[PDB]
Amino acid sequence: AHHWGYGKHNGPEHWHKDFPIAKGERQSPVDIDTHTAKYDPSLKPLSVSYDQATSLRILNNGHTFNVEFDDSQDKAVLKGGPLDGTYRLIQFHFHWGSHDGQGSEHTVDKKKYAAELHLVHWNTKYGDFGKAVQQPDGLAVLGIFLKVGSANPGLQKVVDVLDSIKTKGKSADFTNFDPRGLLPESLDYWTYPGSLTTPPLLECVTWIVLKEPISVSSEQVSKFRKLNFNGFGEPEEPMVDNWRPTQPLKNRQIKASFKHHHHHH
Ligand SMILES: [Zn+2]
Repeated sequence: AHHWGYGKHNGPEHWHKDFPIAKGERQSPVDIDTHTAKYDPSLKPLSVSYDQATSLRILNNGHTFNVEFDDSQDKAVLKGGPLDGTYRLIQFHFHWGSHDGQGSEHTVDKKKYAAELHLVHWNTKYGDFGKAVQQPDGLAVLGIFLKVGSANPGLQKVVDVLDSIKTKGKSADFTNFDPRGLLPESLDYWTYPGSLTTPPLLECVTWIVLKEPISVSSEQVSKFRKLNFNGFGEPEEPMVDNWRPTQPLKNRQIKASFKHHHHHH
């Protein structure tokens, strides 16, 4: 069984014992130092085509909630940017804090956001997600920060169903959710090679982290915190602070698709 979680006894500092790649050379998340994450003019615009996305289900898996998609065809796909080929959307999930001052996995010049959205996509050349996660170019994860402010209409359908999946293992039908409602205006981004941010921590991810956050109301993020890590019939453990701290960049380069205000050129 899995021991790992986010507590003091089983959290990120313990993960390397079962998953020694936790101390690897390409671990995520990372701090994005915007001065050293240089503009790369060879980076193409991202193509996020979600108009035909087909959501299926929403699930509390004991460490986040996932919205799952039908990935049997090239409907919802990510391409362009740093990517070679076509990556199919399989699910999205969030990381959030116990309070509005923390929650994101990536940081920008050490700044944390209240939450972070991960849209997970796999490379169609590999046939399915399980095959893709075994390869360095297998996954592309689009990371989007959530900044507390005005309520986000694009998030409300998700928040409204969370009361039906309060405990680990619970799921609910969740059709016709349009993930276009979770995208900011700008598709400017940073990109680097990294890992899954939960066990098994495989170094199979091209990370694409958007510059522009999307909004979330304080009330909306509070509803994330009403979920529980525990299963039905166990003492309640609120699902909060389900984020891994930032990991050493080591020899990697973060590239920017745009000129940041910290770049003279
Ligand atoms: Zn994640």
